[PDB]
Amino acid sequence: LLPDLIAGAHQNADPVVLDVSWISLWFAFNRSFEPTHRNEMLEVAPLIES
Amino acid sequence: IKTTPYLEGDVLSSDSGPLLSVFALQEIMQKVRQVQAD
Amino acid sequence: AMLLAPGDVIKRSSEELKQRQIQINLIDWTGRWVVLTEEIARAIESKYGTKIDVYRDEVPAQIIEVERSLQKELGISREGVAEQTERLRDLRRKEKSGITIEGVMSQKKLLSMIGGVERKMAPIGARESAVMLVSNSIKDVVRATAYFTAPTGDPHWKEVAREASKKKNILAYTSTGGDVKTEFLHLIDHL
Amino acid sequence: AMLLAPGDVIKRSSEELKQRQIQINLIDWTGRWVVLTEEIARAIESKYGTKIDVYRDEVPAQIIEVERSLQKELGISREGVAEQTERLRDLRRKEKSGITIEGVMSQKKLLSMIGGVERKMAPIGARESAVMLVSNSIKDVVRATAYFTAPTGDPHWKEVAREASKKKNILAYTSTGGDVKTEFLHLIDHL
Repeated sequence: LLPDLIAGAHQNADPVVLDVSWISLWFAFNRSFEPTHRNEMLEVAPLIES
Repeated sequence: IKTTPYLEGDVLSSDSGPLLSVFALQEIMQKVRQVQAD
Repeated sequence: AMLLAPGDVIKRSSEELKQRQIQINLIDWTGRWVVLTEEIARAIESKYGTKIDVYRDEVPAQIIEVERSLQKELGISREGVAEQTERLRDLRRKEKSGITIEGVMSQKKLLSMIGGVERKMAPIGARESAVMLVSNSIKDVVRATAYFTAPTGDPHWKEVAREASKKKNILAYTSTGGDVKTEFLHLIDHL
Repeated sequence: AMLLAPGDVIKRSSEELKQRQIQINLIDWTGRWVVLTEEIARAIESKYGTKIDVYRDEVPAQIIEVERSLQKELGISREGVAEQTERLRDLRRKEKSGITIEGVMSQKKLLSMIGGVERKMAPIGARESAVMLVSNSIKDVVRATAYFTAPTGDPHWKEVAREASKKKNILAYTSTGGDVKTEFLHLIDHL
């Protein structure tokens, strides 16, 4: 990915870009993330994968 | 466990809001919709 | 640095806002004394920043008679004292040819009577505060960079709060305890 | 440096002990004048260490009127004199609209009237005396390092003397002639 990004011409992979604001960086630096709940479908991943 | 209060216009609130699994899909779909907006 | 606040807060703190030179934009919703001569009034206005009127033979009024002590304190020239006492003699003759005069002669009496408090001894900056305008209008909601909220309410404050929270990058401050005016003044000082 | 003494001795010398800043622990066995303004009282208290009250329109009382001579002696500013004479004018008007005032104007009159004696001109040490406490309690007999005796008696002094003489290393002083208070003061000075 990184050499592809440096080159500029994407190949076999395409990232997606999300857009944020200036104050969001400061507010993210102060707010943590606490995993209160796990994903409900985490138990049944192999079946849907297959 | 509850989040620290955040300001809703002029009133404080602490509701968790939508699940992170649901918020992500909406953002990705909105970006894609912006791709074929033209 | 433009701030939005409830109208009652600015209504209650208009005096402090004027003293700190921030211009006020607000939308509503529903005897003095005079100096004998213009020179003394000009000198006292220069010293304390207090506007003073001049006696012009209008009506029976109350006259302030600056005394030798304040004459020396204010650095008044000899000609000023001479013209003051000449006007005093004229008043004596006028009231003898048949108005109250007070000979204030302490600094504290003059301060507690009328005028603004004396100046503190700190270095003088280019500007007192970093903020220019605090307003309560929806016409300049895009003008603002931050806003302040309080449990007090205005008939137009809810719509303004909604229209200001929609800004992508805006600073938000809220007061929950203590005195609203003190918190607002501290914020306007530190902002 | 803690001393034990008969209760009557400390009772008679409490004034000197307070003046020399030794704290007193004792067990028993069975119109003033005011200054026109707070600034003059504060200045005189700073100069002489004498607490002075302030006149507050209470009752017909006796007023001290500091005069130009003491105004110059105490280094009082012009504003202090101005406010003093303003309050004087207010008192004149009050008693004319139908209290005794004294214009003390010599230093010795003020000293002999009220207040503490002026200060001597010696270098100021860190502490006036090397002793901290003189007491008459059995509760702190182990606290003491020395004790003083006199022919005078207390109902509890015999037991305290017995309990203090039992100390292995304690300094003992006794007075037999002259004045008890003078001997005690000389001891407390030289100890």
